[PDB]
Amino acid sequence: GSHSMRYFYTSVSRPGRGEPRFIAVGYVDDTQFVRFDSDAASQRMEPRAPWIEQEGPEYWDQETRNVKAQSQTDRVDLGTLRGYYNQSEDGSHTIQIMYGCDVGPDGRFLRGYRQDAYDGKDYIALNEDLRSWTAADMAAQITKRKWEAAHAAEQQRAYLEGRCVEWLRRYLENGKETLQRTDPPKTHMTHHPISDHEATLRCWALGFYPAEITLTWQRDGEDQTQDTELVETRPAGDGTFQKWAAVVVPSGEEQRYTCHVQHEGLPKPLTLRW
Amino acid sequence: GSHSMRYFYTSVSRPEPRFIAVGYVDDTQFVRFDSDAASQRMEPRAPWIEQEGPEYWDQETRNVKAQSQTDRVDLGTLRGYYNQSEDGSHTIQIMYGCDVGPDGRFLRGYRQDAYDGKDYIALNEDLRSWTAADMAAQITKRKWEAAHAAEQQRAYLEGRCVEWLRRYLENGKETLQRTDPPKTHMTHHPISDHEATLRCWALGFYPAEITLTWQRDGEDQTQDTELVETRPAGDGTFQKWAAVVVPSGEEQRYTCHVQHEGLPKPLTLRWEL
Amino acid sequence: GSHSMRYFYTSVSRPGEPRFIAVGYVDDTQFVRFDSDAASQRMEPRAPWIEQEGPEYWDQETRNVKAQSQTDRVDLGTLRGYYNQSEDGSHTIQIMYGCDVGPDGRFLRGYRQDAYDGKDYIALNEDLRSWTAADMAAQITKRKWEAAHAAEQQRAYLEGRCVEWLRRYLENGKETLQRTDPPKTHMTHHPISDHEATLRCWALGFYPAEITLTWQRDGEDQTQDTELVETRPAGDGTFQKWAAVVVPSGEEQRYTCHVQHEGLPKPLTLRWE
Amino acid sequence: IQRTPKIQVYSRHPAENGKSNFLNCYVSGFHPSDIEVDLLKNGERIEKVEHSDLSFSKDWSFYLLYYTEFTPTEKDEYACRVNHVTLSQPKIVKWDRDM
Amino acid sequence: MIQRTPKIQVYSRHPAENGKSNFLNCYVSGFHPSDIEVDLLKNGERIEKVEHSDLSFSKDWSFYLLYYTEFTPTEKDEYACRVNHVTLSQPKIVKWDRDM
Amino acid sequence: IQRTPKIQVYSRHPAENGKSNFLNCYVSGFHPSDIEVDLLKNGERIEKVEHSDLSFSKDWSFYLLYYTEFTPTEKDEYACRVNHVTLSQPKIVKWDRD
Amino acid sequence: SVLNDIFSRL
Amino acid sequence: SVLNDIFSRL
Amino acid sequence: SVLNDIFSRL
Ligand SMILES: [Cl-]
Ligand SMILES: [Cl-]
Ligand SMILES: [Cl-]
Ligand SMILES: [Mg+2]
Ligand code: NA
Ligand code: NA
Ligand code: NA
Repeated sequence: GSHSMRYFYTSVSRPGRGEPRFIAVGYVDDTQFVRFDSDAASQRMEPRAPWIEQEGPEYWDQETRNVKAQSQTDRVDLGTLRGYYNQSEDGSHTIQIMYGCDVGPDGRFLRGYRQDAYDGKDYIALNEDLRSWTAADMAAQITKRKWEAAHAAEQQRAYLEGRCVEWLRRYLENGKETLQRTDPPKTHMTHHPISDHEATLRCWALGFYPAEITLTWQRDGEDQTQDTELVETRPAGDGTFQKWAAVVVPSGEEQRYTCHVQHEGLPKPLTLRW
Repeated sequence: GSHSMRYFYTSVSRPEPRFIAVGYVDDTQFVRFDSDAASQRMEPRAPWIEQEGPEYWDQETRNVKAQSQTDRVDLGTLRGYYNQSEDGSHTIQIMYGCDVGPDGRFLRGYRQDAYDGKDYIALNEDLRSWTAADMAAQITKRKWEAAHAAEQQRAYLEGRCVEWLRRYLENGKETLQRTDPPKTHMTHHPISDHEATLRCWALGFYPAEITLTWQRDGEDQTQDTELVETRPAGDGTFQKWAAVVVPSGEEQRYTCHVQHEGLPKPLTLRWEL
Repeated sequence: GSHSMRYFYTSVSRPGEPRFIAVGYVDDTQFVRFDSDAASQRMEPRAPWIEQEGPEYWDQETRNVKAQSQTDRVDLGTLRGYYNQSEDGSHTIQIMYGCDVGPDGRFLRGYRQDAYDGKDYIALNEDLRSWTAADMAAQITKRKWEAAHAAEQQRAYLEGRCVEWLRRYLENGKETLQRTDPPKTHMTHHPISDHEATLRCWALGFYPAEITLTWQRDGEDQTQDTELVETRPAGDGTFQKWAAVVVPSGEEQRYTCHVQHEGLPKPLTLRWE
Repeated sequence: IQRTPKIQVYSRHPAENGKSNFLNCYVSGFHPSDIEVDLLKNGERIEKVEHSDLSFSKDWSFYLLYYTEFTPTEKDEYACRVNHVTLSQPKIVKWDRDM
Repeated sequence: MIQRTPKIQVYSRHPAENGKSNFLNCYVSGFHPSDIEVDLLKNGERIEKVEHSDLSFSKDWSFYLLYYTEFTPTEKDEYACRVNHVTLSQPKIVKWDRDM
Repeated sequence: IQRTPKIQVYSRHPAENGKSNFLNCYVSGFHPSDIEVDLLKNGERIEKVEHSDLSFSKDWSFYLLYYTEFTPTEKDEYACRVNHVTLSQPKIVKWDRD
Repeated sequence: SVLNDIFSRL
Repeated sequence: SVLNDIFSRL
Repeated sequence: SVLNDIFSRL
């Protein structure tokens, strides 16, 4: 019932002192809908989902202006942090931002996020109250003091509770056929012998949306966690996701084991046997 | 200036069956659904349908999947009815749709089914009664009469079918209401010192309906003539040729005649030399 | 902040129907084409922002571009006989026409000019009331178009429909047509001998194609031993160009390359490092 | 119960050596619908071949168009190789520029 | 400073069927920094037309990318993904297994 | 009149060995418009080549862009081969990434 | 637009 | 939008 | 729609 919008900004400095590479992506739940790439000749926020193409030129103008504005600040901060930490001129460094908002079923604001990382480590983060920051050590402490004095949190909070939520509700309406859908997983089980004494049972879940899913094993109806493997949920490349779980079993005892699939698109949880 | 909409559903059992649906307006395919192409969704196959909203594609996907599920069951039931081996493959096909005249009004409707390539049941022209094959189709006819399926099928054919056909004809007017005339020429192919083959070509035409005939001295020529099936070029147009075997030196007694909707007057071709 | 629309028509006879190709540009962006060889026989979109036009637009553009090509086809045959040109050779009629608008969207200038076999044939003068014609057959055309008041009709198009639709295109395609991608620049060095070397100044990824690359030596314009290549399309809607100068060895840093482009706040100045 | 396929092999546009074109194999009039169709170049299977969506005629028999982009020449031979449950061994139909 | 070596999965979009067209996927995730080299291989040779998703990252800041290309699996052809990253001493090869 | 083609061969983006790019052959300044243009990979004709719609400049001379996606390597040699009525033999222009 | 009233044959 | 008044040259 | 208030970190 709840839904989320998230933006992911990446600024990567290039060797020497060249202009950093900046990429932004926007997601609603597990569906990407926009991108910006400083290496593209367009230099514009671009649509990446069909239900966003209906936004007019004032939208794309404003999206493009505001992401470049962030990228130009991140580019300067990369230079400053490089000098702050004495990081050699031959070396690449990264500023990342994740931010966005969650809405409930009624479309009301639930929670908001705005957090930054430098070189893969937490740098500064807006706390859940949207009024205070958690900052790392050293340079980020200067940032936290600077942002407190500038009342940045008030401005970030206004975005997260206001425009962020307003526009997520609009995307959820305009892309409702895509975003409010649930595709249940298509499930099957395979059998892979490994010796005369043992065999691997693999439980498959394919073509599901959203990505959240739970696969578990049981033996004789008791939870089975030993000798089990679980792959990271992975994208099929068509808007749906894949996952499998496996267990190594003694030859002849395959029928003691069951696989259990929990997913929002299933009327009730599934059980599979070999 | 009449037009037709047709849907063609195929279900093929596999030792879950493969299901494919295609939709046509006249000779132009505009939608498809495939069971093996995952993200199982009715997909556009013509640019003028792409303008339909995601709600349209949802309902089409839903309603086409609903028929495939019923066809899937019926395939199993017919396999048991006819004691057909479990390692064999069998087929259920449906063709249906409607015709409208130039005023856009209903002309006629169709709904007919086949099992294993033979007529199974068909809606009669009155849209009130069924013509059914023997054995299992007689049970279907009994069931469909009791369920008043003909009334429900007639409502679709005279209602939604015609209504949406008129909508497609307008949105896709540039391509659907067009007539690309055939580009014609004749070739010469000696087969001996006494005989030769004249071949009359028609290329790049739409719609597919065309008539190629041969005459000799202005009289109809049927003996020693060959005609190939009208074939798609792959670009949305069609091709055809007709041939006749003529005694050498008599080529110019023969004429090829080309009738097509895109031609203001029928064409007459004669070997040039 | 001026803009232009241009159409380019080419008819090329074949040793039988001539090949006719038309293309439309707004500034440096192509947005339509017609090709007599294509199966559609229709004006086709070549830019994203023109696809939103309805069936009446493409009907009208198809009819008007084809009407011109049919007259060009006849005129090719007439000029062929006028000039006694052999039936196996190939000949060309080209038309360029279009209009320029200022920042206020109003008509600045218009063009309509024709060439036969790559040489000026007849052209509308800047006043849009008189013609400039080549010798021989074009003098007949000039007399005929004066008596038919062709210039009045051509002027009406250039000041009316041409300007009106250019404005519409600039608005519908504002995101790409009104953009200015500044050039990315760098300088390369290419030794020639112990006495001389080439300095090459590159400009990449810019739009519109209009750009000025010049060289100075100690702040004085440098015209000798300089070369400009024709601006070339990168294929993604941007353009590329470079300027070169031959310099004495050791004096590379006395020379500066200067880059002017609509997408640059101030002109750039590059010097070898 | 079963129907063996008709086969036509032909180019989208009239052929001229050196010019890019499309090679078509039109299979029709067959039942059941499962069929194997390959476009051959000098006897070898051309890899990237596309096909139309399965449809059928008024008599219920199926038809499919198989096609790939090709550039004809004077020496190169092209063909369509078709196999079907009605065919004991695959049928080879050579592409003839005049048919 | 905090660098992370990539996780790699090689798989197909749809269950593999010899002779049917499909998509070969190489999903790289859990890595940092974002610069990475990913090639899809057919019988040891680089496939020339490969597309990839737009760079994104997870809540833990690590990046992920999907690289994909059309392919037709056969019984004989061998497919793999080749990945190199500053955290990898040498390129890592993960072979496509239709059972995984 | 007859005008011989000018030929430039170049990549869309700065060439990097092993990264996908586009190979361009831009022919301009020619007349008449009929022209043969092939992109070569190690002397063999590339099959994928597309080209822009025929247009012309103010002096009526024609221009065309022929292009194909390619991946530059260190060993592979790329070239543009152009024939025209003004040319006694096809002119080969090799791609130089500089 | 496809039909929506689905008839089971048996 | 292209021109619509077509002038024969000869 | 992205954020518009841009904070310099240092
Ligand atoms: Cl980071
Ligand atoms: Cl000319
Ligand atoms: Cl006049
Ligand atoms: Mg490494
Ligand atoms: Na004469
Ligand atoms: Na067979
Ligand atoms: Na020549």
